[PDB]
Amino acid sequence: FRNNYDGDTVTFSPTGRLFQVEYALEAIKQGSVTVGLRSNTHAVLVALKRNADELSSYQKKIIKCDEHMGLSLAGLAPDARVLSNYLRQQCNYSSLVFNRKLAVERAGHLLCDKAQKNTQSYGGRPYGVGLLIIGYDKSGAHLLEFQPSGNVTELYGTAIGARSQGAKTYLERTLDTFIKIDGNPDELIKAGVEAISQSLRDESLTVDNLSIAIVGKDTPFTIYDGEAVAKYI
Amino acid sequence: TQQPIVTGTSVISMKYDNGVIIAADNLGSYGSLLRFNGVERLIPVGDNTVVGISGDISDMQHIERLLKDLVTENAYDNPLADAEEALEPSYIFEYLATVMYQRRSKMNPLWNAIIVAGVQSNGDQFLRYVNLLGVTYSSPTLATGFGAHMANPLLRKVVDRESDIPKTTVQVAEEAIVNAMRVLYYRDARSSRNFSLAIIDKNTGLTFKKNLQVENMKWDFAKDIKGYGTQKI
Repeated sequence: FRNNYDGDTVTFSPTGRLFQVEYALEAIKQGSVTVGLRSNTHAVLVALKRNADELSSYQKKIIKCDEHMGLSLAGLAPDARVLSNYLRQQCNYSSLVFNRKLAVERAGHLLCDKAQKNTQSYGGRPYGVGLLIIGYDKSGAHLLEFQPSGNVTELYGTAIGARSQGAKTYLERTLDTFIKIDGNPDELIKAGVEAISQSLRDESLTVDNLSIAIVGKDTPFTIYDGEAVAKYI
Repeated sequence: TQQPIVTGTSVISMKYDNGVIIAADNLGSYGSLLRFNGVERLIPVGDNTVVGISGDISDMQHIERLLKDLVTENAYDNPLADAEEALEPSYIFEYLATVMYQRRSKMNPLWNAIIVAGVQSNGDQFLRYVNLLGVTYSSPTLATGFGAHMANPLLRKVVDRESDIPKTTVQVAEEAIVNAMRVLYYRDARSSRNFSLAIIDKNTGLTFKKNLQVENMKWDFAKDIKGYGTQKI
């Protein structure tokens, strides 16, 4: 068991499991925590960036995909780059060909299908990264959770990475409050920072440690780093 | 590269205060042979868009099938396919424009001139032209073929600039369209008496009228015309 059935993604275990996919899932858990949440007017990403040394920079975890869509990552950053690039192209294709901003729901379906092809063919490997996609389209604010198994889920709020369960239980309690935060971006970010801090343990949220992103009704997807997020610590 | 065999003549259109009107006759010509008399050259897409097509009929039927596929494909994994994520006139057009320019760039055009008439979700009128060269343009009145030479002059007397649109009613707009179809029946040798007319109104929706005929024609003066100069009887 396990030993014999985890050599490649093309092999089912005797209980119907896909261990290579499950090992890829484990790369996300080792990844640094990031939180997503939304109301009816805005959607917010908050991420805890990780460094190597005190001499090193903090690995950026948020990537803009279009003016109305973007995502945060936990796991293999190179794989997030590939998937975010694909999403950038799909968003771009929709605009050029149909003059239409891509629905966040359709973006989720496209990621699912792209991840799935890597879980059924020989020689490849699953993607070793998880993604939280936020956006504002023709049906309002949206937040998605992408796992490299191919499973994509629309949520009000969630978290991924190490110790992400803390932030997730907080949001699960705070649900009725933060969903009502309409027409107030600062207050949604506060609720996102209070959630991300639930997953802390090692350190405190410093100025070059924290990264935040916001998208909404009259707000293009925009990333905040450094002194721009000093007012939230 | 090709040559058109079975052809449709003018497509004419204009916008009015609350929407757009578009008309085209029911003829499929074969050179100077008036071959087919039951050809519908207005293609409705959903409840908000009508595409009028002139030129090669074999290509028109191909474009017709592309539009049906667009509706099908749009409804896939789309819970809001008949609401917020339904097809807009602008999406239909941009898709067609893309195809028309790519085909001309491959030296293998769809040998047509297309007018997409409709109403966007926000209530705005949509009226835009595209043809075998991939050339696009918008105007308060649009027409293809002979309609460009004879209908536009008459339709522009009603709506000469943007500011004439809110002043123009459905009744006045429709009468102007119907008069233009009579004028084209007088002077276009590839025209038919029978035509279809479509109104797309931001309040009253899509009104499709089939089996219209040119009426109230002036011919009586012809009896007084004898000879070609000097002949009296």
